[PDB]
Amino acid sequence: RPFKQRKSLAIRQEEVAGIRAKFPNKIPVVVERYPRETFLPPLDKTKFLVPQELTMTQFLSIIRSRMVLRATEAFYLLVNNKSLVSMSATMAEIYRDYKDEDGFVYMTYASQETF
Repeated sequence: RPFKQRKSLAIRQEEVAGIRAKFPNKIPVVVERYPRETFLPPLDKTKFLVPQELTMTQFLSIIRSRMVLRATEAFYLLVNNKSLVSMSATMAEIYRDYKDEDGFVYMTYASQETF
């Protein structure tokens, strides 16, 4: 039920190819709730097409705005569910350094997580 389970690699790469053509100024991000989260609500969508200049800090607020319940609680946003990245980085910086082989960049949100 993670996105990478629901769609094959070739299907995901084809989706990014169309996104890159139609939305060339945007960064394609897949944001998913950490599968073990008990507090924060799910979002009402998975794919965000965000400006290149938007910061991680700003993006947090966009993700919060898409939660099905308006929870104000802090949460972490983990790139590949494993990299805590600079919160002043832009979405183009994060895409350049952390995009998946499929062409999306993946982030998981959690209110707590142990590695």
